Amino acid sequence: SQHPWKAPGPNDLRSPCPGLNTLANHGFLPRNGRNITIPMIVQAGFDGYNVQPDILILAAKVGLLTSPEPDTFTLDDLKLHGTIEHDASLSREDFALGDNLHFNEAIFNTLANSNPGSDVYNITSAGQVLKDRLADSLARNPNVTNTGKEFTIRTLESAFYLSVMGNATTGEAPKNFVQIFFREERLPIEEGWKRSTTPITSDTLNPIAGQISEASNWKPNPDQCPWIVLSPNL
Amino acid sequence: SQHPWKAPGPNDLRSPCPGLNTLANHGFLPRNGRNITIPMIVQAGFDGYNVQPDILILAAKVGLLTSPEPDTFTLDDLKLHGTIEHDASLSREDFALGDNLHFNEAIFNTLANSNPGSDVYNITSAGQVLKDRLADSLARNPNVTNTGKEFTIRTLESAFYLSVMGNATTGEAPKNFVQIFFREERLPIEEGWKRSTTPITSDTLNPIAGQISEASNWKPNPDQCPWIVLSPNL
Ligand code: HEM
Ligand code: HEM
Ligand SMILES: *[C@@H]1O[C@H](CO)[C@@H](O[C@@H]2O[C@H](CO)[C@@H](O)[C@H](O)[C@H]2NC(C)=O)[C@H](O)[C@H]1NC(C)=O
Ligand SMILES: *[C@@H]1O[C@H](CO)[C@@H](O[C@@H]2O[C@H](CO)[C@@H](O)[C@H](O)[C@H]2NC(C)=O)[C@H](O)[C@H]1NC(C)=O
Ligand SMILES: *[C@@H]1O[C@H](CO)[C@@H](O)[C@H](O)[C@H]1NC(C)=O
Ligand SMILES: *[C@@H]1O[C@H](CO)[C@@H](O)[C@H](O)[C@H]1NC(C)=O
Ligand SMILES: [Mg+2]
Ligand SMILES: [Mg+2]
Repeated sequence: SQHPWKAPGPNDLRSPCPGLNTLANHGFLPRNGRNITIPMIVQAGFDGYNVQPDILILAAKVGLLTSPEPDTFTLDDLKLHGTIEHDASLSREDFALGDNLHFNEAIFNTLANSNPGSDVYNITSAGQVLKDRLADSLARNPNVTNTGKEFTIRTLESAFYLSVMGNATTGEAPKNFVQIFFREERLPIEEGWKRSTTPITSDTLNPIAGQISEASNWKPNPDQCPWIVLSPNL
Repeated sequence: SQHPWKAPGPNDLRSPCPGLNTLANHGFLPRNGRNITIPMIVQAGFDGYNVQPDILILAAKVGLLTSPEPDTFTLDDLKLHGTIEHDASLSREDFALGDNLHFNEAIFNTLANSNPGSDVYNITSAGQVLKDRLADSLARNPNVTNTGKEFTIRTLESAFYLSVMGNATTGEAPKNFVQIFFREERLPIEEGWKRSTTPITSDTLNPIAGQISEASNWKPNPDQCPWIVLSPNL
């Protein structure tokens, strides 16, 4: 109740990440999306979601590469293509095709309509979505980057939405909570969402991501070396 | 005079980097080599050497990957092979062959004896040293990693010793200052070394590194993708 949802205003920077954006929209991260340090990310992920430090620390260290500042980033910086941001997102367009930053319903339609006839999204549907989103990028984006780096991140992001909106042990999440999370970047509190009472860790997320990977029918582009883009000055 | 040299004691952690180690040995960085943040690196490089932030910030952000902590590293963490630490060092052995952390005179002999008959090391001699050190690694290390990432770093490190011990405009450095720097990880103050009165920046270092690269007779291993090792837990 000390962390109400408020829509970002024009000064309030946001990322391509529903996880961080929802934390900002509740004031777990700064509402203005600016001046974010690694400890702020670690604290916010714990307080909002019961996500534990190891995975947040690595992501946040990589995220600092997107920023010219010594030890902060803004949420907008994290759009930098090829650092973390990648093609075949669940809810954003590819950088070469359109807007890699903002929620897009037409892209999200695939995830929205997944697991038809169930009340949850689960590992199986999440892998089908990864398969279909990458096939779309390969069909329409001549510049798609699809290495083990991007695929690993995509499996972890799908494990994240299942775990933070759902059950972090089983990887099942109520569809309506996932929809609100992406579309509104809001914690669905009035709708009955509760913060996980089990810690969400690398040991809970990695097995879910691995099972999603096995359900994705994936292969890498064989000619592309994985890379983390190291600065936005290129 | 408020930054005297003191040898590290057993609790005082050090890196594979003469630049950072010399800063610690003078107390510009903590003498114990522990609890180092990005702003500490930026401040220490400015105060000791007149090195400016951009290049320090990127290096320090990458250095955080070597540490399990949220926003610090120790100097010892920076030994992690394949993050920054690389084969064909000027003064350390390759990880697969021996000690990748401590100064080794037998390795340093090549740099020491370079530019025979001159009172300086310069771009030409620095490129000859890169050539000979990589040839040694290729001859003796079956596991050598030699991509554009490592070669770029090696050219910048050589530009660094020339610039901080010498003239940051020309890339010429008095031999005796460079020798003390590596062998003692000390600023050669009694010997006449003065901090650069011109700022050392990416715009001064990059042209030196580029000329060193052109004098190195380099080629990459064609089968190796450049990579930054992302954690020491692997
Ligand atoms: C706190 C827990 C987090 C959760 C639950 C979370 C969740 C997600 C999800 C589900 C996506 C995929 C969005 C899509 O494909 O449309 C995503 C993307 C992203 N996240 Fe996170 N995230 C979290 C933390 C972080 C952190 C710590 C960073 C970096 C500091 C980060 C940076 C990103 C970026 C840059 C993307 C865009 C990747 C892309 O789709 O192209 N996230 N996140
Ligand atoms: C402050 C200015 C700096 C100078 C003058 C400097 C100088 C050097 C030099 C000359 C080497 C090569 C040593 C050798 O090959 O034997 C080196 C290596 C290294 N430096 Fe720096 N450095 C500086 C800053 C940094 C920073 C900011 C980091 C990271 C936080 C860093 C991390 C390293 C590492 C890990 C190595 C080992 C690479 C290797 O030889 O395998 N240095 N440095
Ligand atoms: C994800 O949810 C789907 C839908 O409920 C599961 O697929 C069903 O599995 C049951 C039991 O095997 C079958 O009787 C149904 O016919 C399946 N339905 C459809 C529509 O495919 C799927 O098993 C779930 N995945 C996981 C990992 O729990
Ligand atoms: C680095 O120093 C060497 C040694 O002084 C320079 O090579 C000399 O260059 C002069 C002028 O061209 C010649 O007369 C000498 O015979 C060269 N000496 C040797 C021993 O090679 C070299 O030019 C310098 N490099 C740079 C970039 O300044
Ligand atoms: C999550 O699923 C696990 C495994 O089935 C179950 O034991 C636990 O009760 C579930 N969590 C909640 C809050 O229902
Ligand atoms: C460094 O070299 C430049 C270019 O020759 C010269 O102008 C400058 O005086 C030198 N610096 C010092 C401190 O001698
Ligand atoms: Mg994307
Ligand atoms: Mg080395």
